[PDB]
Amino acid sequence: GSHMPVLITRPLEDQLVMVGQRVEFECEVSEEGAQVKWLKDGVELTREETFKYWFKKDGQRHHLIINEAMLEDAGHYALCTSGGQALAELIVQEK
Repeated sequence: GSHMPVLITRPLEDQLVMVGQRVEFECEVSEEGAQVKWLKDGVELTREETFKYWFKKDGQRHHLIINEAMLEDAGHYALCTSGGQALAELIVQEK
């Protein structure tokens, strides 16, 4: 069909954060109904949230909220879509 790639409206947070603070990450697609895969530090995450970090869906928008930035979370974050792919590297420095 038409070679129109699904655009990523929100890139992943490029700024450096510190351990202990609550960081909200926003990455959504330009078209609603589309789902994505979360890739963290080379590890493919499982399809489920927890009290450490959770993601919400709303049509097109997807929000990943981490309650406390930790060394665990200091890994790279990539959002895999069939169209485009948003890749960003987060650095969580210690306190």
